[PDB]
Amino acid sequence: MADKDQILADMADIVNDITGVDQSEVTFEKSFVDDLDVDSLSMVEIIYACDEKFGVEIPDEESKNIKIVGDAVNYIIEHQS
Repeated sequence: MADKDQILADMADIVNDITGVDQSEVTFEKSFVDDLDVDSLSMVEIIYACDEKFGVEIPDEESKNIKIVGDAVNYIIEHQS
């Protein structure tokens, strides 16, 4: 049971696992791309980890929407429970 805050703890891991961005560095206000250095591959890999780790399949529509933690994480918690 991971809440949106937990999505950042869990995402902190994935993020630190793919981009290596810090658990501390994954706040609710960091742009994935600009602040969490998330390139298309970073988000693609994250989307993969997210789809498996959280059961959250981010379609191209979501992946492009997911540019900041607020969108990414809110989406992850959207399907998380």
